[PDB]
Amino acid sequence: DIVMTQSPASLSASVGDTVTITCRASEFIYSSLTWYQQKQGGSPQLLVYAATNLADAVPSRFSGSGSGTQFSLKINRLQPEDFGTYYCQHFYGSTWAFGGGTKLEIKRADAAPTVSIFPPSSEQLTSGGASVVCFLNNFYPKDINVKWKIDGSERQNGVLNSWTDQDSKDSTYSMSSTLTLTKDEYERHNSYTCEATHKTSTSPIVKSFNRN
Amino acid sequence: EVQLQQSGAELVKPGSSVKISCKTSGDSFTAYNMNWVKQSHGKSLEWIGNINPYYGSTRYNQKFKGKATLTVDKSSSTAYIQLNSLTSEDSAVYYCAREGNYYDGGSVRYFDYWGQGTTLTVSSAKTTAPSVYPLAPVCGSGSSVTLGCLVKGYFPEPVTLTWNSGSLSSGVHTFPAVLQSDLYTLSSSVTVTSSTWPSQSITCNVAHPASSTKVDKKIEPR
Amino acid sequence: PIMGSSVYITVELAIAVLAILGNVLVCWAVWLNSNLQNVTNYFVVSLAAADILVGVLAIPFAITISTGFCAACHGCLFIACFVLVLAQSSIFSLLAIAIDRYIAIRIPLRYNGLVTGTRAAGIIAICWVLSFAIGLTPMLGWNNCCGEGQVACLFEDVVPMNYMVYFNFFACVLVPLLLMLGVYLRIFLAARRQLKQMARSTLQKEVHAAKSLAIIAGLFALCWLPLHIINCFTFFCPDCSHAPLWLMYLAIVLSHTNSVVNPFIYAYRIREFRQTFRKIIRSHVLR
Ligand SMILES: CCn1c(=O)c2c(nc(/C=C/c3ccc(OC)c(OC)c3)n2C)n(CC)c1=O
Ligand SMILES: [Cl-]
Ligand SMILES: [K+]
Repeated sequence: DIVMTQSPASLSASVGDTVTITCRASEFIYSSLTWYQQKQGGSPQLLVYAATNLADAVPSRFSGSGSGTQFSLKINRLQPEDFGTYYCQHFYGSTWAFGGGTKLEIKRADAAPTVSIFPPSSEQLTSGGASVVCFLNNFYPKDINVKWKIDGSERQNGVLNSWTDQDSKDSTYSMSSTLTLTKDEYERHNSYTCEATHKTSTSPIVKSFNRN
Repeated sequence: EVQLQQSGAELVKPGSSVKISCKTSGDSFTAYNMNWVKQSHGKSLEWIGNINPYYGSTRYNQKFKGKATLTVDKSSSTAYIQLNSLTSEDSAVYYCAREGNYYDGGSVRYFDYWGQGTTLTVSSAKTTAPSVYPLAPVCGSGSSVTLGCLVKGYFPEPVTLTWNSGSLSSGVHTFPAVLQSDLYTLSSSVTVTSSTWPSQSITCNVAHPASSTKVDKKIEPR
Repeated sequence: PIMGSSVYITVELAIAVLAILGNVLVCWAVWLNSNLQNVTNYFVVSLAAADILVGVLAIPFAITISTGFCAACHGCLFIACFVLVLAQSSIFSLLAIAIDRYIAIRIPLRYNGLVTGTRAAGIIAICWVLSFAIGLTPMLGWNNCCGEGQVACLFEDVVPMNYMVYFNFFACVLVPLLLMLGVYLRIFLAARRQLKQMARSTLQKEVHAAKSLAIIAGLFALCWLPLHIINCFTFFCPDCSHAPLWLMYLAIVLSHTNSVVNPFIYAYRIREFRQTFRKIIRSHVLR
């Protein structure tokens, strides 16, 4: 079955600048390729059909191009509304596929994360669980990495992560990391540390606590 | 303008089956193929298959042959899809979409109109209520202080987590549910000027409508 | 007559080879590209299929007939009359396209139910049979019958003129051609009205395509009409100087010309063909 290759997976841009997205077919599909737009919690909207044809009510600032294996969609003059995920899809032969998709995002000045660590609630200790929590808030760009450390020794085991999307206010990201151990085992070690490496800071930003 | 109206969210046991509706309206249902599309992991988009509603003939993607089953009821203008031996890999949003078609020398082909989509959630987990843990900072300088809430081990989604009954709104980040084993976990943070706490009360309000529960934990200094 | 004869004999074979290459490239393009395998195009093949055999057979026939060679009358008529069966299966295809395009654009919503692969194939098969019946009825017994068992073959002597004007022209060419006209006129004028007040974008696009296939039909008529209109004067007015041989040879060739243009129009007007023509020339000849 023909594989589509969409690039870039992600791309950030300010309102009112020009952008292009690429779709490669693993076989010659001539002009049989459609572009679609998906906003948060919406269905795909048909954007371009037949490689080069604007769907009705799509603004003229949108336009697709190409033939055979290489097709690009160009969005001329970005508007607030244009941010969202974009997919290509072929319609050659009897069995079709899509691209990986392309999250168009808002670009803003680099921001370093506000790291905050939390020991386990007495509530939770009481119930025989121990969860240590780390909040990395209001950072750009989205690329970040988080090590957990118990008495200096790294822990990979039972750590669960979550990510927000671009804050509607300041276009930043945020992230939550929850290290979870048996209460018995939380009692053995005495130092818990959350070690976050981002672009904005060359040495990793560290936050920690001791059971005093 | 064809109007596609799908069925509502389903929640079914592994091994079970499930039949999602797509009611077309205000155009010829039998004039054009009705396709299905699976959006999985929030980004990935697969083509499941299509049906020619006139002839009731089906073309399936190999992947979904022996999972998906495209039926059609012509009288009502309703396209169905049935999914069998459901496993957790099946949990995704499924869309019906109408395939436009004309001749310019070739057969032109595009999904022009799409349903609102339908959430299938497959789990053998039992309806379970959250443990809500308060997160206060370490004992012992920031201009603004950050406090947390941890909602551990509930099923199914969703919950509603608000601060001081919604009144406290600025400075809040509430994070997507991640599966912890077969249950769910979620977290929320809130930041406020140093003198706002512990000076003023601040409470984490969690509603789990699936277990008709409600829990308010006040963040208290350790 | 060593000089004048010769320009004809070449201009003919020139055209004969264009018709083989231009229309093999059509037929290849369809075999290759799925996007081209649709009902409308199976008829554009049945047309290419024919305009091919004009080059391979009809023109050689038209050249040996040119001389006035000797043959038995029945084995002679076949050479004379094989161009006629092809001319026929051209008009059947040209019409089948025009009606396919009527349905698709006037009654879009029922096109799916109505037009299908299987039916197109059967229609094509039926027409080819009629095409043979209509093409060589003079073989059936409506004919006009050096060496003692032979006959000097000249078209206008073995094929009867009343068959040529009534049953071939009026009946089998002028009628389908007219009601082709009726059909395209209704599509375009309907659309002109329909576009002005109101998928708007989609109609334009499937129309544009029709204008293309319509222009094919246009040229068929332009190419054949002169020759048929001569067959009328030659017959209906015997109190008229019979059209001279230079004007005769012109319209004989003008007709053969029609088997060449079809592929050039597909290229100059229709992207999906142009792209498949390009890709065949690029990948298979240039590599
Ligand atoms: C079916 C369509 N059609 C025709 O209708 C047709 C024709 N050749 C002639 C005529 C040939 C001809 C006429 C007068 C001549 O000399 C007085 C003559 O001698 C060369 C040939 N006609 C009328 N050919 C060529 C095969 C033809 O295809
Ligand atoms: Cl009508
Ligand atoms: K459209």
